Amino acid sequence: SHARYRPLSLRARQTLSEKSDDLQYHVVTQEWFGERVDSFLTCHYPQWDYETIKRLVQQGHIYRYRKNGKKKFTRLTDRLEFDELLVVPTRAFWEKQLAPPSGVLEETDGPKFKLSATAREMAHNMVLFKNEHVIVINKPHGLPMMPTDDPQEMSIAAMLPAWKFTNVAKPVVCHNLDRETSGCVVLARTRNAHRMLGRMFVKRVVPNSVYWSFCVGKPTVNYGRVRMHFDITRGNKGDIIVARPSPTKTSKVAIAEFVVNASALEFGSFISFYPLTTRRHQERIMAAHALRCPVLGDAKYGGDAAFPSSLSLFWDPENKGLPLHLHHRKIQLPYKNTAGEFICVTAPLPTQMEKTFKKLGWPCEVDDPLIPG
Amino acid sequence: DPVFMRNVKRVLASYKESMDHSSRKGMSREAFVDINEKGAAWYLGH
Repeated sequence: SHARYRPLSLRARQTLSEKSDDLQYHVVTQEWFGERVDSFLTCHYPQWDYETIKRLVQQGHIYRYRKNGKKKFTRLTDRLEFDELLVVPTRAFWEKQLAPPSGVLEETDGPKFKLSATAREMAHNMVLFKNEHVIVINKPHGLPMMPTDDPQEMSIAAMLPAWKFTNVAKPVVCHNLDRETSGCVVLARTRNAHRMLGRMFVKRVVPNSVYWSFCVGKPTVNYGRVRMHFDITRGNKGDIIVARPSPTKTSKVAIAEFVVNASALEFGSFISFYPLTTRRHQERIMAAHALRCPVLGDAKYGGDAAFPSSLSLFWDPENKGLPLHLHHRKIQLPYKNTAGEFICVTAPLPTQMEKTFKKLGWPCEVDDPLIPG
Repeated sequence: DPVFMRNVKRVLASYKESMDHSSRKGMSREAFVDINEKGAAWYLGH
């Protein structure tokens, strides 16, 4: 259950490797003298994948001893020397407080979810961009990205087995969105593709995505930067988020560059957010409190203020159930097209956002030049 | 200048803005800001 693993520094990991006797010493005899390490290990462990062997050797869990009084860490391409030992951890070595790499232990799928015909049809409809390595879908409003506390609710994590068109394994979501946020979601089709794309969703210095939002009221500045420090504390049935202007040790920063594209006079504004971090409800909080303009329909931050009576001709401010006017518009990818530009996937505006734009007279489908291709 | 009325006129001429009413702010600070040992902070949640 992996519940017995503990955080270990390099010193503690080396000490545990020295203490634990759960090791096998393969003697390099004349028949295997001169072979490569990866070849030897692949011939001696048929149950291990090459990825598992590579991770073990490159992280140093498998090493070799040349009768010098010290352990020798090598690459997969190094040759074996005569009359040396190859030290490999056994199964019992990983039962202590030292977690192995992902390939060592064996996971069990167990249950397999069943998707209906209509579910698969809508999953295929939500596809925006498909590639040999990535699939960008258009997640709508109100659909959870992951199974919530109520297991009876549908989710993209449950619809995932519908996007394995020709692969054997289902894709893996690279980044999660809020239940109300709608827009482009990235799913890596390959394990290596996921490992390479995970780098793209950590805190960065240059933004690679856009968020189009309709906020209630126009801020005092057309463009600028927003920087807050969020501290998350566990509450009764929720999370208490404390926003600070100064950093704390238990806090994490949230940074985003905002630009007010168009707006009403002082009653509504259309704003493009370009984030550099990944914090919970980042755009909504930075709009409600930093810009002092709550997103239209954001009942969690500025509830009564998120349903203005100025748009009563268009949206009835009494139902308080209109979708959140925040949309993950455009996202850049590391893959290039035939023209030599990075592929930028764009999602069309939702029904409520298109309706608001048409009522205010703004063009809905416009390319955002601030994120190049 | 027997009575300090220049200061009265100066302080009365500066009435352009009231601290109780905001003209272009949809969100309020008096509903979310509170000072702690580290400084001021916004507390989001019921």
